Amino acid sequence: KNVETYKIYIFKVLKQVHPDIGISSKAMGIMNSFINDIFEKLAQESSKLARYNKKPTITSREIQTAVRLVLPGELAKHAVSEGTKAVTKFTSS
Amino acid sequence: KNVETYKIYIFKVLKQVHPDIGISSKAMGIMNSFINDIFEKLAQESSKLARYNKKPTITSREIQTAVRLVLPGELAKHAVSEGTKAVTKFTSS
Amino acid sequence: ATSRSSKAGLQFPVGRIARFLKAGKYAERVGAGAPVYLAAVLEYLAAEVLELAGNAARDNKKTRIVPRHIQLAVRNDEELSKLLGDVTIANGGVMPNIHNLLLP
Amino acid sequence: ATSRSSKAGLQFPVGRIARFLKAGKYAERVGAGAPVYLAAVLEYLAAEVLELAGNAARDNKKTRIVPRHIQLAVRNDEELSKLLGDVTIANGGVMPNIHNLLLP
Amino acid sequence: LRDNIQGITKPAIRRLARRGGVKRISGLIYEETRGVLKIFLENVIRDAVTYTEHARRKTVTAMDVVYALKRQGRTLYGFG
Amino acid sequence: LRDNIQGITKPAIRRLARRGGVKRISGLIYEETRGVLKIFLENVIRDAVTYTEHARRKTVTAMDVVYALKRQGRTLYGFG
Amino acid sequence: PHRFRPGTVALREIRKYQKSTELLIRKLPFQRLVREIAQDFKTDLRFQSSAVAALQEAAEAYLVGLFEDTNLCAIHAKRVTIMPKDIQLARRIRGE
Amino acid sequence: PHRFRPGTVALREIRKYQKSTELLIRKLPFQRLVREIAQDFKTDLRFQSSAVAALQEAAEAYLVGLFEDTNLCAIHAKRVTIMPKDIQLARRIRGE
DNA sequence: CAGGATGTATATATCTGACACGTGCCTGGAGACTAGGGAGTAATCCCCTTGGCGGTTAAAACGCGGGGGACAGCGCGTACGTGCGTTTAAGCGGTGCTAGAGCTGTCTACGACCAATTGAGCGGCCTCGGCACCGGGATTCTCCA
DNA sequence: TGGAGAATCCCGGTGCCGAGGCCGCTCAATTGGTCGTAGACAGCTCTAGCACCGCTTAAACGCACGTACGCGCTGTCCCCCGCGTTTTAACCGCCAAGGGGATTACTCCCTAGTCTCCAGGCACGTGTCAGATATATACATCCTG
Repeated sequence: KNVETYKIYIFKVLKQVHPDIGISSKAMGIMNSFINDIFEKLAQESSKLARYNKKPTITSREIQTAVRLVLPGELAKHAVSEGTKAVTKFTSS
Repeated sequence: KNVETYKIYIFKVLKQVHPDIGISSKAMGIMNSFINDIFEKLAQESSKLARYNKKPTITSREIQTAVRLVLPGELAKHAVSEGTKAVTKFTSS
Repeated sequence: ATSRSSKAGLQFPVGRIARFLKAGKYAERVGAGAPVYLAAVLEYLAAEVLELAGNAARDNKKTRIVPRHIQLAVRNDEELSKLLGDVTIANGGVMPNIHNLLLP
Repeated sequence: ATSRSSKAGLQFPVGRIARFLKAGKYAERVGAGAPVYLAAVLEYLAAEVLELAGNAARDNKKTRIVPRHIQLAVRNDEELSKLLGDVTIANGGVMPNIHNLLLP
Repeated sequence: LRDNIQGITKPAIRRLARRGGVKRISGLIYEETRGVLKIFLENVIRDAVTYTEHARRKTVTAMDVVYALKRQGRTLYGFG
Repeated sequence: LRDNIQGITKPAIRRLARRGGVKRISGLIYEETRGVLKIFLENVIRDAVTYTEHARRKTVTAMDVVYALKRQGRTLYGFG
Repeated sequence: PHRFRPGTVALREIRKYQKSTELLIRKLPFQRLVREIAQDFKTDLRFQSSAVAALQEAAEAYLVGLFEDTNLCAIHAKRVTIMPKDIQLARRIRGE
Repeated sequence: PHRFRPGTVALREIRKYQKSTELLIRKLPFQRLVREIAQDFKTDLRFQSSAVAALQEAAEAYLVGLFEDTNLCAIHAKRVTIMPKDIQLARRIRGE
């Protein structure tokens, strides 16, 4: 069965940030599991947030508030900035 | 708005176990919120268990395994016994 | 129309708990026995906590259970204190405990 | 047919993340902008962790990132340490830290 | 509002210590306790304000504080 | 299987302490560490066996152990 | 005049305060402090009374637990007087 | 014969083992111990090798953290030798 | 021991505001019932987990001096408890004020969803290249001196 | 400092198996309609949060003082570290069985979905009562004495 993973995109980000640095498959798996864990955390936070306000839909606002609840400090601020920039780019074209 | 709570059933259980002992409204609120918290914990444990096995159904087995995961030790054993007894009584009658 | 609670011999509201299980959208489908099992577990836990709280109230020579007695009941039993380790009870106070080396 | 990730300028799979959001049954409806925002946040976190790990590998004077470098990067950064305080990284080792009173 | 951390006076910290079983207290304990209390309150209030802002409200509800405390593993009963 | 707790030898405990920054080790540290290790392993294995039994399996997989560790707030990477 | 030996009134206070469930911090100073702290996150906020009460209850419970751990650390060091190093050690072990 | 002063080899081992990522407990004894423990919960169980490896990794990490906290507790008491009371205090503060 | 205060309990009225109990009604439960989907079950196979085994090495065991750290005892001075007026700011009840949570229509954007469609991604092979390791040299620590 | 004595580092070959690429191929992401839906958006309304003020008192608070605890020191001894020598058990390679868990059909049954009753549970009206609460009143209790 096809096991879907973020390896290609993690490699793309690495080559975008470190052009000449490679990565071992062990670190690949560690990074993939870290991404999965963060995804799960943010998704459950957004779902609980929706349940609290009785909203049946998950919007970018729920994701933003879950980011602010889960990520700490300057990390959360920068993540919110990139998320807002990407959403603006998406809905602008 | 009608707000559902376990006050009547908690009072019934108290009168079943302590016939002559009363209870204050603060204790009712505390007990009700304790029941709500335990219910929530067991429900999320059952939902995670269902997601792990790709089963879209929550059966009594999921509740039993959530009980064993959440409640500790002899408390969990007693809870499992009472749950099985109640399920058997419901099914056979 | 006999209620499911009385059918299973439970004081807790099997019907209400089934409705809550459906409303939370924990899964697409819920079994017929899941609300009964969950109601039984909840009733057992409530009975245990109320039993210890009533005993604590009796040892205090009061008839009426108050949050102080519930806090005492929670911290007296090992199992519930393990389950409720990270929990603070409103108006519960603390267990009276003075270290041996602090005594005169 | 341009991909949503390319439209939003993200490396991460906006479409795959949208599918993951729907399949997880987190909510009955999922907004259009939620997968894009989530993909951007995931890309930012991955870029941060990979940057710190690459820097740690460079200080180690190796050209490949290994779990030891990831552990060092995690334990060097403050907010990442707060986010990953309770995590254990396979083959990560420990931060070299010897207390002052133990020194001769 | 300014300098309200000094509102946690020495007798209040001494009573909090007595409830905790403490027999003697040093001088700098009061300042250390004020610092740690400020840290804890900052964390909890940050989470509560985030919850309030998400709901598009301007009044911090008790349920927001309960959720914020729950997120830190400090479940509080009696305010549900 | 019997008495395999003694398989955690004194050199193993000493190496674990050295990795942790310990300079000197008392005699009873080895027995205390064996006891605490038994407690930790008992908890984790209990949760893992519960997860295995739920899935109607008889082989404890690595994913069961990962879930059991995650339930205690000790999430482990590299075994996903 | 009659003077009790040091520690007698301390033990009396320990026995007294562990028996009561009252709040030990004055309500108005804590309310003002909470408002001052919340002013840094979002301006012009209003607080429900039950919210401030819950905050005070949680803060007092947390401080009581912290002082229990501090007393344990002080007893460990063969001392009865608690010191800032004890609080720092307790917080470090708790992971704060 | 040449003899290093007591303690020197201790810091040498400290520096060496904090630099490596290898496993410090032998694999077979830990596997036997895990099987013996699991025998009490459900009989006739089989273990994947990755499951035992994950258990060993988690146990070693937990023990390393516990020994770090134990060293902090021992240093707090103006000692360098860690003692069972230090482990007991560390576990008590952690809530275990 | 022992007397003299000293809070600390130890009874005792007492009243009051905090709760068990009516009340009505409507919004949950119970029943009926059906179609489709999930789950149990039955087979089935191959791969992974166990078990054995033998050689053989490096780690664990096993004494064992020796040094260095725990640790009990010991002065000592200071900082913390403890009385003691004093003042001040929290409490508290009442009152005005206002702003914003909550609720209620309403409709328009906005998302599910499915049937083609197609493009990217995942598994199964090639391949070569960073890196682990391993002797020897260089360096560096570290005890002794 | 300085020399031995061992420890750490480091470089050069040398081997090497694991990343990086690549290639069929399949699935999943994109598109394209299409229509319930839901959530924002005004509008409103009442209520709770705020603002304030008088006043009083009891808690904070500054200070003087007495005391007992931290704490460094001072031997002192014992028991943990370092270090050889056995010895043994972990390890590792491998192979044969075996069994068990996914997996694939496959049938059937059970739960949602809905609708029609129907019923019990839930916010104000009663009424009343155990519990706080001063108030004397013993009861330990503890520092002197």
